[PDB]
Amino acid sequence: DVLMTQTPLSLPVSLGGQASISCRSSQSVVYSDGDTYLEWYLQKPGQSPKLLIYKVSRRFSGVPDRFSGSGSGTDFTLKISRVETEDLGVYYCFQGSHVPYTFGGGTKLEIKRTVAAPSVFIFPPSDEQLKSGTASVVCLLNNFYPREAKVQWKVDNALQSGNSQESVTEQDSKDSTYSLSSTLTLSKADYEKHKVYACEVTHQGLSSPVTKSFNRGEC
Amino acid sequence: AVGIGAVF
Amino acid sequence: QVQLLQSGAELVRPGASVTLSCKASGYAFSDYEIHWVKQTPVRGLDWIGAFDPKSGASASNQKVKGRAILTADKSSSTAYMELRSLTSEDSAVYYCTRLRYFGYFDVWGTGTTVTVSSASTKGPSVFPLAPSSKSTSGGTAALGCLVKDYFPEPVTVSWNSGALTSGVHTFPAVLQSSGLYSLSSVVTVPSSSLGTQTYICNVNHKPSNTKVDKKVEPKSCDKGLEVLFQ
Repeated sequence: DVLMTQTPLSLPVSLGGQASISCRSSQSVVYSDGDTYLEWYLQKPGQSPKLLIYKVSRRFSGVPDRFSGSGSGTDFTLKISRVETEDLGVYYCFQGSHVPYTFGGGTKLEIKRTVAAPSVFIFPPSDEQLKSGTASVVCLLNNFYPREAKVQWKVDNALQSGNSQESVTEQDSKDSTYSLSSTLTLSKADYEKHKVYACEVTHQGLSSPVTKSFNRGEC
Repeated sequence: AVGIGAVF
Repeated sequence: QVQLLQSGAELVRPGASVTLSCKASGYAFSDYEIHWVKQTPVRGLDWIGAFDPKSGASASNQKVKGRAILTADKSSSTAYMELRSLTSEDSAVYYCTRLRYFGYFDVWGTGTTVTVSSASTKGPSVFPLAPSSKSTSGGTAALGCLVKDYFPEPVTVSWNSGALTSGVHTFPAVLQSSGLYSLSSVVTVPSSSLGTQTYICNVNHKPSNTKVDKKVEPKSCDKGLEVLFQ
């Protein structure tokens, strides 16, 4: 009913830099008591939302000086100065002046840091899983930046397609890297039909693509 | 926020 | 020690109802309203409604009107939200949070993952991702646990009953074509610790009451038999 429109949807910022998030209410959010109950909340990956700013510019206890809120009436702005890795998350404005209370749509902070090449690890299927009739081969790309990365599977040196799923973590709160898993799933029959399994990884931080590989029965 | 009960 | 306790997860059929509970402690229950906030990846945070135990008033947002009933039991310090005629649009994490008049949302529950689905609950299979030279690079070894074919979300994974947190990555679950979820949890450790430290992953899938502690043991590789393409 009172509509809160937050911009931008995603905000790249270099570490140690300054980020600016803006939020505009469709109507005034000054309450009859004179105050403006405009709050900024942060939701970090895997956690509950947490309060940063209340009453456009006042800082919840424990919230560093680097976070400062401002604005008036229709237009509000949260400023993060000297951004640190821990500031990663989705920032939301919120009006608590007129029922029904409403959140902005959120701004996902994206921290820019130096290039970091992935460490690459490969895991053959466990004997226990092989008893079950399926084989999962896991390739792990650990702690890399930036996020773009290419992972290709080769079985007996033949490129694979359609039989792998990958998943990527959020930016790490301590070092702003990503990690990625790529899981090649095969029937046990298909797995026992071939010998060589290889994960090939291309990433900007690597002078050339890295391949990790093993033989069925080796480990 | 104000609270839905604050005016009572 | 103010806290708000919510159940971790509820699987509910489409067209049925769910009852969410928020059990407060560490403060005087009547001095704070309880508000309900729906979280999803794309639609963000969504103020659902509120109940004030002092005045007894309630309110809810326009979209959920007619389907949401907010109440509270002061004697047992517990607020409730009942939501009826559920569809998959209602699948989300629902948080409760507290609010003193003219205050702010300073304390939050940890959220109830509600999944609206007609599929049944299924506990996971847990398989080791054994450390070996193929998962060692330099002085760092990687190891983990594959948590396969469970429904619904979420699952928790800890390492060594929570004593091991540094270097842990638990990946987002992926919905397989089977309709079941799978996830991996990995951790990097010093490779010299492989011969001397025991590593256990603690997997907990509460919706199915499945608790698994899997010891992940190192494996030796016989590099002599390896055939390579380079």
